[PDB]
Amino acid sequence: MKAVVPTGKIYLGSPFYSDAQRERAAKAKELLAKNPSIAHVFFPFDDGFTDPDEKNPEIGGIRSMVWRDATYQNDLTGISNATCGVFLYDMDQLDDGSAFEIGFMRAMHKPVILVPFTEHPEKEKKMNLMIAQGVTTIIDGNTEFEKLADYNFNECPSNPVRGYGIY
Amino acid sequence: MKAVVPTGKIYLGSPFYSDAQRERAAKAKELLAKNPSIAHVFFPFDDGFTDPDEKNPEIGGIRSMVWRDATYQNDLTGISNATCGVFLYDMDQLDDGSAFEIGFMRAMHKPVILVPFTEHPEKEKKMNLMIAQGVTTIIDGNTEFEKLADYNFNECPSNPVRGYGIY
Amino acid sequence: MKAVVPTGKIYLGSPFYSDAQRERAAKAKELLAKNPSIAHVFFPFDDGFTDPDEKNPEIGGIRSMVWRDATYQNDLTGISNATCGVFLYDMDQLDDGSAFEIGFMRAMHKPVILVPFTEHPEKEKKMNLMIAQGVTTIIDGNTEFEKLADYNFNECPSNPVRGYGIY
Amino acid sequence: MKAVVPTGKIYLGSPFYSDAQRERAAKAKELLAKNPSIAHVFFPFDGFTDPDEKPEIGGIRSMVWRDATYQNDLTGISNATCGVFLYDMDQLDDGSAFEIGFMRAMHKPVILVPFTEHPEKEKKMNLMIAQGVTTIIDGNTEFEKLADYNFNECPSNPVRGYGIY
Amino acid sequence: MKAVVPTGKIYLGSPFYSDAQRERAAKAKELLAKNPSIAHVFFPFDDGFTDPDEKNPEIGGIRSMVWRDATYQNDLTGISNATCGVFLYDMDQLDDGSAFEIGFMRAMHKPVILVPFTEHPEKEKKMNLMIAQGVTTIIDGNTEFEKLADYNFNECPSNPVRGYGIY
Amino acid sequence: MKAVVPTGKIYLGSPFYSDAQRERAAKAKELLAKNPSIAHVFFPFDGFTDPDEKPEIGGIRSMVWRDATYQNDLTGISNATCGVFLYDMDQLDDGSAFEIGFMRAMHKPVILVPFTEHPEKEKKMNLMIAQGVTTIIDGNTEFEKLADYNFNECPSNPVRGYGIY
Ligand SMILES: Nc1ncnc2c1ncn2[C@H]1C[C@H](O)[C@@H](CO)O1
Ligand SMILES: Nc1ncnc2c1ncn2[C@H]1C[C@H](O)[C@@H](CO)O1
Ligand SMILES: Nc1ncnc2c1ncn2[C@H]1C[C@H](O)[C@@H](CO)O1
Ligand SMILES: Nc1ncnc2c1ncn2[C@H]1C[C@H](O)[C@@H](CO)O1
Ligand SMILES: Nc1ncnc2c1ncn2[C@H]1C[C@H](O)[C@@H](CO)O1
Ligand SMILES: Nc1ncnc2c1ncn2[C@H]1C[C@H](O)[C@@H](CO)O1
Repeated sequence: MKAVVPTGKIYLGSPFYSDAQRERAAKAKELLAKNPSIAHVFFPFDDGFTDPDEKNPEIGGIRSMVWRDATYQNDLTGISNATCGVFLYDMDQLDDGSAFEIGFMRAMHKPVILVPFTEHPEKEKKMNLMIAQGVTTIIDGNTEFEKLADYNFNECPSNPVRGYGIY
Repeated sequence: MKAVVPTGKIYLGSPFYSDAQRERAAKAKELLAKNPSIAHVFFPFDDGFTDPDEKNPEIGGIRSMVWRDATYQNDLTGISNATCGVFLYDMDQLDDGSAFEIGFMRAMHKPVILVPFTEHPEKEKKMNLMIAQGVTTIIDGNTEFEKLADYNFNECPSNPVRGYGIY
Repeated sequence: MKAVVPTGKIYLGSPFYSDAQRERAAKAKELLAKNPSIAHVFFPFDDGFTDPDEKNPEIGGIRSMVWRDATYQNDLTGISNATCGVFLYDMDQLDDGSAFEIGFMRAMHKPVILVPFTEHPEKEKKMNLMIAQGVTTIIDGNTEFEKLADYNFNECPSNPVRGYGIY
Repeated sequence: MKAVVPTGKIYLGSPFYSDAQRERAAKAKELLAKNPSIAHVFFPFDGFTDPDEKPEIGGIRSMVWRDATYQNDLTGISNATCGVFLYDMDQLDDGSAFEIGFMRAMHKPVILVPFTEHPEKEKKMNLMIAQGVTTIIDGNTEFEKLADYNFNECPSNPVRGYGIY
Repeated sequence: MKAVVPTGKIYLGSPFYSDAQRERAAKAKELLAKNPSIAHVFFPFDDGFTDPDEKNPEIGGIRSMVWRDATYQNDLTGISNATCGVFLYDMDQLDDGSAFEIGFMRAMHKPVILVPFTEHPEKEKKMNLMIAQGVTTIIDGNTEFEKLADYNFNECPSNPVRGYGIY
Repeated sequence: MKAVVPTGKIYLGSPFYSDAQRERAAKAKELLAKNPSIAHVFFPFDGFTDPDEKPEIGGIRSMVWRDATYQNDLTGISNATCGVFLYDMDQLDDGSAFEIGFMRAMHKPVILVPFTEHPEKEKKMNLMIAQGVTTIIDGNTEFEKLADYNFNECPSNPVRGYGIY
């Protein structure tokens, strides 16, 4: 039913560093910030943990166990606090980090909104079975990205993946 | 202690095929609506999923796998987002769907408010052990229905089932 | 693939107040006993807890909180130790204890084998959505009871519920 | 990242026996009460009454009271988004430890707020508590950080500087 | 029912370093090794992880994050693999590590066997509510230590804590 | 610590598309088959048949087949005590990653067995995989360790030497 106050706590999962992926993330935030059902949105790449005991932090380099633990935990905490996950899923360059989080969230029985993106719309539509079945709601990033703004995150109505070939 | 904002998110479980069951649900919603500790209430039968590929869907009839998965997931999603469960539990015609849900919620360690209803208030009081022990708070539907309007859903104070024979 | 040793640990859930229910349980045990994939089977009604402080305990009567907690925990313990659930599910007199258990087990992501029994094989086939979608494998009790003797409990191959109307 | 509404739901776990512990809990509540990221705080000692219990604190309690009270706490843990533990380093509270392990098994964040009146002793911590806790806020030197900590996201802060037994 | 092969996988939780505590642990192993229902016993202090990148490992000293992570995980893994936990619980010098594991295991719905030990049998019998309620079976270390040898770990029958004052 | 009977129940997760992947899975099975600590190994590709599916691999599959097959895998994960993932570092398999995250959320141990045919590229790993996995066994240089690894206790071996993106 209608919520008395915003209840949606979003874990915004998404790959980063890549030009198009950052743009998607940025646009996702705007859209979500426009959603009245959202009480909070957590994006893993926003703020980060700084290990004072880490000389020259190499983004993409080895990285200390403390930073790794703290960063990984910040994400698990976001997943823990969240009521649902929204994943800007790159269908051209699959991100195992995001896939990991999708699996983790489904094991917690939390709803997962898949927002698939492809720069090759002409190519065959295929999806790993685990993603196609694990995801509870799909919102095409290429055609329905805007929906993230209207989607009722207080209840996260499901929408099973369909139309994708499965290997 | 006193909450700054309503935090109770209720998964209102209930059978919904008899007139009496739906009337209780209606009444439950009204009472819950008057509780200042509630941020949101989810009732499984309020919306529903529509499978476009499902021709002439009938209730009680063979449903498409897609509709089944979508609908079942909407309930698990409601359970996941909820902080507690409130079950309008029909003691005369046991509902296995509600029982399944109570079990699911308890496995998740979530408090479960049982609200038993019987059209035979004078008959023997017996309850299955799993329900009697599984529920954390009991509010008699026959004589205490109305406290749903005042119960503190921010903390869901416990009230063990007592006075029922166990078989 | 082929297991070096039986690994299937079955939580055999079942009502156990009618003669027909206990006869199915008896039969189920015998069949399960012949399955080489089974390492262990737990039946909730086999042993039992005795509360010394409980004077003249009667079945269906008011039981001590200690007995209730001990007995309920023995079942949750059985569910925890089990790799899968096998429910001799009475379709004529729905058992909420079994339903609660099926829900509990599924919340734990454990496979659940439903073995439906009805004294009216010719009547309508209807099942609650939560049970129909919650169970992972269905083995008709009326006509396929005996495959419990051969089912591979090391892997519990899935067999979705189909052919039942959903209400 | 900025919350539209406070979402932090705190389970304030803590021993409530010595006067010192009672004082810490009192302060914590006051401090948490000023944190704008908190929507609710649950303190287990703010109880259930067994109408059939003819009862002495520390005495034999009825199983009903025991069940109801234990559940009230698990319920608080279930509803909570994170745990804040006024952790007595001098008189170890196994109840609090239990709850910490419980919360972590649920993958929830745990903010450890240790207290020690014996600075003279080597700062040591059980491995399980050291690795289980996700954020540490020294109760003797950083107690006040509870009024500002962002419980909407519970930023991690691994335990360090503590010898592990 | 009777298991076809040993099914009990024990997570043997216990404090260490202390003279009496090591002795208890040593005796526990002997007793358990004599139990036909046990398939495996994991004791956290037996073998350990060696961090090649750890200069002079100080047992009780700071210790690297890698060692801490690996060691902590070895314990969580033992808890994960185990079907039940057996805790040699020191009532004189409370161990929060053990209490942590008890809470962790109960959250996973696994049975927990408490084996309390005290060197001051004359002192008041008291137990924290969380331990007294969380534990599913108590076997007095001081009087029934031997039972660990007969206890059926394939089913872990419960035995609620009683007789202990609760603060 | 010595098991009375093998208790290791392995969920052998892995892509099964390229011939190289098919070869690795084939070897892994053979290797695991010699490990005395293993009681059972589950390989998802060893399938369900939808009698109502009139079916092409890679094509649109019926929802029944999808559900049954996906569940067969979750069932394998549920029954498993640990996961062994023939992790293709060249062509990332999101299915395997999903399963790894799923298993860790269940607190189960995950043995990562990475494979790369491009040693020339900087050994890098997504943080989630690097921190999620509990034990790593290089598939290109330690593949054989699978026949000796003690799956009864799955000893930890944190991921190191991998740049984290
Ligand atoms: N370095 C990192 N800092 C924070 N979060 C990270 C990092 N690497 C992976 N993740 C998680 C969050 C994304 O949803 C997904 C990106 O692959 O997995
Ligand atoms: N057809 C259905 N649509 C939506 N929810 C349903 C359905 N059947 C069962 N349920 C769940 C929700 C109720 O709490 C309870 C009713 O038995 O179990
Ligand atoms: N009195 C009882 N003793 C032991 N187990 C019991 C009891 N009542 C319900 N159960 C559980 C086990 C069955 O699978 C199912 C029977 O309804 O729920
Ligand atoms: N008597 C009690 N009433 C309510 N909660 C209690 C009690 N004893 C222990 N606890 C729980 C809550 C604390 O966080 C911690 C205190 O040891 O464990
Ligand atoms: N240093 C350690 N190595 C291995 N396991 C450890 C360590 N410290 C605590 N534990 C866990 C296991 C015990 O059951 C309990 C002892 O407090 O908590
Ligand atoms: N078509 C399929 N049949 C069975 N299992 C499958 C399928 N696709 C993905 N999986 C799961 C199992 C693998 O570990 C991993 C392969 O990507 O994810």
